Amino acid sequence: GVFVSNGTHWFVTQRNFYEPQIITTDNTFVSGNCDVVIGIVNNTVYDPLQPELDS
Amino acid sequence: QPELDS
Amino acid sequence: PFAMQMAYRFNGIGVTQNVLYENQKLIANQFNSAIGKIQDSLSSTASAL
Ligand SMILES: *[C@@H]1O[C@H](CO)[C@@H](O[C@@H]2O[C@H](CO)[C@@H](O)[C@H](O)[C@H]2NC(C)=O)[C@H](O)[C@H]1NC(C)=O
Ligand SMILES: *[C@@H]1O[C@H](CO)[C@@H](O[C@@H]2O[C@H](CO)[C@@H](O)[C@H](O)[C@H]2NC(C)=O)[C@H](O)[C@H]1NC(C)=O
Ligand SMILES: *[C@@H]1O[C@H](CO)[C@@H](O)[C@H](O)[C@H]1NC(C)=O
Repeated sequence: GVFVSNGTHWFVTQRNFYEPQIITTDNTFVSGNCDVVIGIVNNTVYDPLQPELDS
Repeated sequence: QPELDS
Repeated sequence: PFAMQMAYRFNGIGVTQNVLYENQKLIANQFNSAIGKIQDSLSSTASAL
């Protein structure tokens, strides 16, 4: 989908219907570093594994 | 692989 | 935006969308030269119509 913003917070939705979600490492993939994309944005990418799993 | 270590 | 539309159009042919964002100026240069070559090879007497 696309990344959107309601003014303060950043979400990810599908392209044909509004349905925002929290940006994790299961909605995204990673390729490269932040000095070649024209228009990049600082945010936090949540991890769905570390805060629930310790033991 | 290593990141379940506490 | 136009670059996001072109990045979504690279997904239709089976190329991931980081290939556009990492090569954006090269792609824009190739497009701007191909339009000029169309204009050149039409402006001369090559009667393709
Ligand atoms: C943008 O989205 C965030 C995320 O939902 C909104 O933050 C929530 O605001 C409500 C107030 O009605 C709170 O009850 C929630 O606890 C907030 N959530 C978080 C995670 O902080 C925010 O209000 C939205 N902004 C606008 C302008 O709509
Ligand atoms: C996005 O985050 C990066 C990482 O912190 C920011 O880069 C830093 O910017 C400050 C201020 O310009 C510099 O003093 C640091 O040296 C930069 N560090 C690195 C590693 O680049 C960047 O400025 C942020 N961009 C925005 C718009 O907030
Ligand atoms: C987007 O356009 C605004 C003006 O409309 C400009 O200030 C800004 O730099 C542009 N964004 C980028 C990434 O160049």
